[PDB]
Amino acid sequence: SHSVKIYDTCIGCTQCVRACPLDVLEMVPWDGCKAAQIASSPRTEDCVGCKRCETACPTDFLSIRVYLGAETTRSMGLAY
Amino acid sequence: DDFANLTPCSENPAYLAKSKNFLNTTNDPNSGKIRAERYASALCGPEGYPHLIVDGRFTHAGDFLIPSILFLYIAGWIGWVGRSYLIEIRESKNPEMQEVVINVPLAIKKMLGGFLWPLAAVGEYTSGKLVMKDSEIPTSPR
Amino acid sequence: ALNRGDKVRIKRTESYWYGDVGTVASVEKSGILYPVIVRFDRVNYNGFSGSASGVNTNNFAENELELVQ
Amino acid sequence: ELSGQPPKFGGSTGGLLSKANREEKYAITWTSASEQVFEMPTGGAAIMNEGENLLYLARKEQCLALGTQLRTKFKPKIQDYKIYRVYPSGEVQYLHPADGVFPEKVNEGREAQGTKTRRIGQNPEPVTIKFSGKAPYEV
Amino acid sequence: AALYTHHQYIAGFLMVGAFAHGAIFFVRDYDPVANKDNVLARMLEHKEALISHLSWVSLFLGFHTLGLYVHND
Amino acid sequence: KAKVSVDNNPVPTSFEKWGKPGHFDRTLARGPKTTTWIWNLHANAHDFDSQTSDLEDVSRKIFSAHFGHLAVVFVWLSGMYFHGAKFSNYEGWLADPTHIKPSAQVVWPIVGQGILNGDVGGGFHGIQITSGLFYLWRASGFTDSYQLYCTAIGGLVMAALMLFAGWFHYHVKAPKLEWFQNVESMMNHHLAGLLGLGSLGWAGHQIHVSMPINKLLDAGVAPKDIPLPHEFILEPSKMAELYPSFAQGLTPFFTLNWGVYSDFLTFKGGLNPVTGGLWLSDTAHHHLAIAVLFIIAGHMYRTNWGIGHSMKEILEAHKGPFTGEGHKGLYEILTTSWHAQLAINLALLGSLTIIVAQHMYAMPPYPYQAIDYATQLSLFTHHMWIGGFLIVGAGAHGAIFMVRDYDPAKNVNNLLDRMLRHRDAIISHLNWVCIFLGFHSFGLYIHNDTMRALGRPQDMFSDTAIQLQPIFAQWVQHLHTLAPGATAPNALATASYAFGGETIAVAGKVAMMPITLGTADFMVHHIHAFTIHVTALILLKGVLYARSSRLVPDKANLGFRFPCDGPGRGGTCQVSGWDHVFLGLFWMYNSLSIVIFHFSWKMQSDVWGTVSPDGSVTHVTLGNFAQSAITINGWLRDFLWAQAANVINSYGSALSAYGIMFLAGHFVFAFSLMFLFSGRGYWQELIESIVWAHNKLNVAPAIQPRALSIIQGRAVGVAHYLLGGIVTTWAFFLARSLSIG
Amino acid sequence: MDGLKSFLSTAPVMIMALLTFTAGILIEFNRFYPDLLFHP
Amino acid sequence: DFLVHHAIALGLHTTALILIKGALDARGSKLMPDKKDFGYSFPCDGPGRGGTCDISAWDAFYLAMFWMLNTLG
Ligand code: CLA
Ligand code: CLA
Ligand code: CLA
Ligand code: CLA
Ligand SMILES: CCCCCCCCCCCCCCCC(=O)OC[C@H](COP(=O)(O)OC[C@@H](O)CO)OC(=O)CCCCCCCCCCCCCCC
Ligand SMILES: CC1=C(/C=C/C(C)=C/C=C/C(C)=C\C=C\C=C(C)\C=C\C=C(C)\C=C\C2=C[C@H](C)[C@H](O)CC2(C)C)C(C)(C)C[C@@H](O)C1
Ligand SMILES: CC1=C(/C=C/C(C)=C/C=C/C(C)=C/C=C/C=C(C)/C=C/C=C(C)/C=C/C2=C(C)CCCC2(C)C)C(C)(C)CCC1
Ligand SMILES: CC1=C(C/C=C(\C)CCC[C@H](C)CCC[C@H](C)CCCC(C)C)C(=O)c2ccccc2C1=O
Ligand code: SF4
Ligand code: SF4
Repeated sequence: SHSVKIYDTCIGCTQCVRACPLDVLEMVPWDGCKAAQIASSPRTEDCVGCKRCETACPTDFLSIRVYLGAETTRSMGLAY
Repeated sequence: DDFANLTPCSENPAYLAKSKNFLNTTNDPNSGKIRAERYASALCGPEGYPHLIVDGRFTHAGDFLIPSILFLYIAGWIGWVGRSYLIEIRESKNPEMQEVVINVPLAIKKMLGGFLWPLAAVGEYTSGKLVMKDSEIPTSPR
Repeated sequence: ALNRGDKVRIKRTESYWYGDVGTVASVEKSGILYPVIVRFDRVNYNGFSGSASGVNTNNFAENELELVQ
Repeated sequence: ELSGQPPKFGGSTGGLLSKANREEKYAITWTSASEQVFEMPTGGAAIMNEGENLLYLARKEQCLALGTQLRTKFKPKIQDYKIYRVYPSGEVQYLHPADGVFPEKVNEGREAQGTKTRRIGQNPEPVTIKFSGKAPYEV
Repeated sequence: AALYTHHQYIAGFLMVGAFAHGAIFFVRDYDPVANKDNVLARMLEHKEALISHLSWVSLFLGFHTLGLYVHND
Repeated sequence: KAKVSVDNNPVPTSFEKWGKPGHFDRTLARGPKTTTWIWNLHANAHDFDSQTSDLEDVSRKIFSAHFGHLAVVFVWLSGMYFHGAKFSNYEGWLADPTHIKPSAQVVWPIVGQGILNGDVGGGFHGIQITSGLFYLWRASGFTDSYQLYCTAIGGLVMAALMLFAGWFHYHVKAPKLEWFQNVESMMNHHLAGLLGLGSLGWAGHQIHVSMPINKLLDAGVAPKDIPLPHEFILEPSKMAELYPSFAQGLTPFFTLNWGVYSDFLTFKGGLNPVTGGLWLSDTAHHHLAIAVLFIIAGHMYRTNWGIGHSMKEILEAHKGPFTGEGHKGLYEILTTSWHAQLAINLALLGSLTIIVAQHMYAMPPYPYQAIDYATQLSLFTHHMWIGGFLIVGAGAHGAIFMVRDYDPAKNVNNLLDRMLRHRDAIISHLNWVCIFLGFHSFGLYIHNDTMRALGRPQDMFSDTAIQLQPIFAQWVQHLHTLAPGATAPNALATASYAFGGETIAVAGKVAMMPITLGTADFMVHHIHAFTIHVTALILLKGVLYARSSRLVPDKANLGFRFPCDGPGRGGTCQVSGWDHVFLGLFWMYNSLSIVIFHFSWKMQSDVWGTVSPDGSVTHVTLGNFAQSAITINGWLRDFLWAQAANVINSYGSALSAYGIMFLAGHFVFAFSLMFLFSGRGYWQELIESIVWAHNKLNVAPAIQPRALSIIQGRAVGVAHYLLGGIVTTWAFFLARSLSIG
Repeated sequence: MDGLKSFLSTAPVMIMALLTFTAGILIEFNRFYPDLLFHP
Repeated sequence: DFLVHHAIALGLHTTALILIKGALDARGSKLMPDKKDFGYSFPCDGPGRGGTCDISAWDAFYLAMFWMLNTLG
């Protein structure tokens, strides 16, 4: 499956979490930003790689990246 | 004795044969004759058409040099007036709006001052504000 | 060091405004990895395809910015 | 086990396939306050029963799209929908929401996963980890 | 004619491949610290100037060449 | 005492918003930050649905913009009349129509383009025109240039009237939404008051004006001696001596003794031997009957007196076993969404334009139109391309409706729901038929090509070999040839000689002759079928899957025009309906290109030509279609290379402007490939470097330049591609047809 | 009016006006002095 | 021959422009500062950040191949 990595420039804006259509991301308490929350990717085995999370990130470049790796049935989005 | 493969159009049999049937470009019936007499000065190949030589010699300076300065002056004029207008706009608290909606007074004022673009360019280069330092310019990661 | 109404140059080396000049909008208390907030005149590439504009603000650490004023 | 009456639907050719009976499928359950009509993620419109409704789909993305439609396209907001994964062996795995709290909001007890302690500009060069089975982000 | 066309096409393919595999080298096998401040790393220092002046020369050729051809036509 | 309901002065007339571009859109209102703001501005302008959520305001904007397009068309028509009145040889051509080429464009001699002012006969120099305005004007009873000038002045006046009408009906008195929704009254008025009344008025014009003038003209009377049209009205004896029944007045009309008018209201059929066009009496009875039919039809829908059917009742009453609710719910769809109406109207109008192009050539209405091969080819190809574009637009705006205005709540188990519920079977069966047609049609051409290349002409699909005879088409041609005898006893001759019969020839050229069909005709007609079914497949898949699909289950939330869904799921490039339209444009282009190529070659090879006094007919290309059009090499050699000589060798003559344009067509096409083959990331990086360059000299623009968006890149590529290809074909056809006599 | 003045000064109107002026200059000059291949 | 040699020069400089720009930007650029982490040949970075179609160095080679073929023609 693909790998979703989140770096320390996240500001807890939750935009990446809301933009995720397959419910891969989540919010976990943190202490490095004002919101005291950081994104997390506990269910990367369901990610397809649509890059909506990257599209929604407001920080300079991205605090979240998706690297496409091994393709499974879930990752390839196959209904058959 | 250069261009032994080229001949003056005055004594070129092909050019002379084909020059009596020159088409009239404009409504003036003499345009063909004027072109025929004006093209007899240049050098023609065996096909009867004039050729241009740009080796740098001043005998053929009409082929490339005179038009070269003529074009370069106008191009420098346009570039300089555009650059100066852009720089002046950059400090108006909304440069983009004045970029789509042209400030016609300022635009024409900069237009009328472009004939001194070489002196302005050399003055800017000497003053050091023509070229920005490499440390002040955004660059992509290496 | 950096405070309100400042003029600083970016050294993130991957930011869109690397080498650009921005203004320090505000700074906050400690405990934040990148407490400085800097806004820029030019906008970055952020946004969906065909978007009208981008984003003209970001957060930086104190070691990634150099004073100009 | 899973309990619920299927919504009133005439069926369509965009429904399940052999994957559901061979590999896996998904189920979504929600309590509608009143009977109404909702757009099938597979095409067409279906009337959903008042009370508990259960629906089978082929992909998790379709189930979550239906859940988003339920949450955002009805004045009485449907917040109790649950999405499970159904295996051919009969085992039911509960997927969404993970802990009864929507991921859009922070909830104490979750463990950070996939979080790096460095900026994206501090990743190592490939040449330092070549001939290894890793990637610059993976290290 | 066949020999000229054949070996010229082969040369074009090889010249494309050289740049392709050089780009691969830059992606994979280039160590910035080892080559710090030498010619290889210094190429990337004025790469923007390279691309800018190369764009200018390409445009300068194309504009005034297509112009001459269209004028003659 | 009317259903009229308007609002007074809803939008004040002021100039301020002119100086603020992008006022309509909130996204573009705050000002430009990147160059994209420019491209968005010119793209979202006339999209009134997105600007506001009010149906009434959108409808008012549509009404005003339609007034504007009418004004533009009026200006164009008046300009055509003016340029035909002042800068044309129509008066000279009228005296000698068989020796002088029509011409209405004259070129200023400035840089040598005066060579374009070639001699069109009669001592007049100018561009030959193939739009066919001269034949239309002669059929309309035009004899003097002053009449054309007056027509142009009237057209300008009417264009000003339409502009003022738009301004008034929007900025001052804007109709309410309920007024827009009186679809029954609207159809009543447009069917009776527009089509029926217009056709009746044209029939009156033809009978009272066009018949006497054209009867005199075809009889050898000089154009300068023919009485002015109002003289026939002012002196009815002049009309009566041309047609004896006019001596009986209007008494036979009201007494239903219509046979009296048989002398000038005929059912001749065929073509006029003198001019090669249709009989004007046939067209007079035709347009009169059309007027009667449309006026009768215009009283169908009940408006204000309870007499007439109601559209909703008819829609809700036609429902069967297989459809459940049937046509129920469509009335609310078509009375609340402009996009559905636009789709239906676009499809029908495109099909109608194709019908027009297909039906004009076989039976030319205008005098001397058949004898002018260039005019025939130009008119046919032009209206065919128009129809194809309109059909593609229908396929586009239908998907737009499906994405935006479709509401599942009000469409439960109706016909649209069952569209969305068995769409997969539709698309699968359509894909199969497209593949089967492609194989069993194009593989025939490839098999013929290989058999010919292998020296096995006896194994080919040819008339001298394995034959594919279109027996059904030949049978229907035979049936239509026998129609004047017994099936339509009151018809003197056939509807068109294309079906069969005698060879109508004007002057020394063939006006129309029978068009036989063989193996090549069978293969080409089935190729057309394959291309059309494929274009339908693309557009129908775009419309049906616009809302969502198995790959993307929430496509409608992304919108109608989005580039992709990302590299996830293996890659989701071109999943929107807009991309389906972008893909269908190419296939429409291919299909229409094949159609026009087939028409041109068949007409040149088996129809057009010259007639010797002995009666023998020598065709333009000596009938090589039946033996060459069965292989792709035949199309390459005997059609493209062979007929491109007249355009490649056009330099130094009046036709040189075509040759230039021909090369121009070959250029932009290639240029378009640099948008379709590439992507925007590379161009963005190149723009980054160039921006660094302009920044070094402190000349960087305030508006940050950005590479074109993915959707914009695709649009630019397809637009320049179609432009290049169509310009190439236009130049080729015009240079070929203006050189085959 | 102010709005008309602002609209006339927008980018497309300016660029097309300048292009028309330049085109007119060139066409007139070539009308009076054509076939100028070089400075004699 | 003068015109065609200058056209060939245009083609050579343009193909070299494409190849060199791809090779230099393979390491990274403003649009993708971390291209090296994504390998030599990857599809895109999604429709975000304005759209990133044909952004890999492999895609630069793919574009340069067409110009090579045209110049050889
Ligand atoms: C000395 C020659 C040489 C060598 C040893 C290599 C070696 C390599 N190259 Mg390279 N390359 C070369 C020349 C060479 N290349 C040239 C001349 C070009 C320019 C076209 C390229 C362009 C190139 C690219 C763009 C890429 C490589 C890559 C690679 C690496 C792995 C992938 C690969 O090549 O195998 C796999 C090769 C293939 C699958 C090619 C199969 C395609 C076939 C041959 C096409 C045949 C057409 C068809 C049969 C025609 C039928 C005709 C019929 C109808 C009559 C490998 C290190 C890849 C890389 O980065 O990996 C690290 C990569 O992305 N190369
Ligand atoms: C005939 C087709 C064609 C043309 C004209 C161009 C032209 C260009 N390409 Mg391109 N390209 C093409 C096909 C073409 N390409 C194809 C098929 C591919 C493969 C995908 C590429 C791949 C490619 C790449 C990868 C790159 C280019 C680049 C360039 C530019 C380099 C400058 C140059 O060569 O001449 C100068 C340009 C011209 C002569 C073209 C201008 C001609 C017009 C007519 C001038 C007048 C403008 C006109 C009047 C405007 C009217 C508008 C109005 C009517 C609406 C130039 C804009 C490079 C670039 O950007 O360089 C900076 C670059 O990086 N192209
Ligand atoms: C007899 C009545 C009548 C007639 C002739 C028309 C005619 C027309 N309507 Mg219409 N309409 C009518 C009643 C009528 N309407 C009623 C009652 C309603 C309310 C329910 C509407 C509501 C309506 C809408 C909402 C729209 C139209 C539109 C149109 C135009 C469509 C474009 C077209 O056909 O091109 C053919 C064009 C012409 C033939 C040019 C005709 C130019 C003028 C306007 C004709 C005036 C003729 C008049 C009878 C006097 C001449 C008689 C004598 C002096 C010779 C067309 C001109 C569309 C539009 O915007 O167009 C303005 C449109 O969107 N209609
Ligand atoms: C009666 C005809 C008609 C009408 C009223 C509309 C109305 C509309 N269309 Mg539609 N359309 C039509 C026909 C029509 N269309 C046809 C025939 C097609 C098939 C090609 C389309 C394809 C289409 C698409 C794909 C889209 C629309 C959209 C729209 C909406 C407005 C946005 C727009 O296009 O403006 C802006 C218009 C432009 C930017 C056009 C300017 C550029 C054109 C293409 C240049 C044309 C060049 C010219 C032919 C030759 C010049 C040569 C040059 C050298 C001078 C609006 C509802 C858009 C939408 O979704 O809105 C809801 C949209 O995305 N239409
Ligand atoms: C004539 C030239 C040679 C053509 C021969 C080809 C014939 C092949 C198919 C037979 C036509 C059958 C139409 C019956 C269909 C018909 O009678 O519909 C009747 C039925 C609706 O019946 P109801 O009485 O319920 O209808 C209520 C109506 O009022 C509408 O609500 O519609 C359906 O069942 C739809 C299913 C059609 C699904 C099959 C579609 C076939 C698509 C391909 C068509 C191929 C021919 C195309 C060439 C024009
Ligand atoms: C000043 C200015 C600007 C900027 C200008 C800048 C920054 C310019 C920078 C230039 C640089 C850095 C380098 C320039 C190099 C020029 C060279 C190498 C010239 C070579 C000339 C040759 C080879 C002459 C050749 C022969 C010369 C001879 C006279 C005959 O013909 C024959 C022939 C053709 C052989 C802008 C862009 C901002 C705006 C402009 O309007 C003005
Ligand atoms: C004339 C003459 C002469 C001279 C000559 C010369 C001097 C030559 C030169 C030549 C040259 C001078 C050539 C060169 C070429 C080059 C090229 C062709 C290049 C290429 C490159 C590339 C391909 C790159 C790549 C890369 C990269 C990018 C990175 C990494 C690395 C690499 C390298 C891989 C003589 C005296 C002898 C004699 C007489 C005559
Ligand atoms: C070349 C190219 C670009 C770069 C092209 C750009 C930025 C367009 C530049 C247009 C210039 C600025 C103007 C030319 C067009 C105008 C309509 C000309 C108007 C002329 C009148 C004013 C006279 C892309 O952005 C792109 C994006 C996606 C796929 C392919 C491509 C692509 O091929
Ligand atoms: S979108 Fe970016 S900044 Fe916002 S929560 Fe997600 S990772 Fe953090
Ligand atoms: S290549 Fe372009 S269109 Fe395709 S998925 Fe990537 S960004 Fe989207």
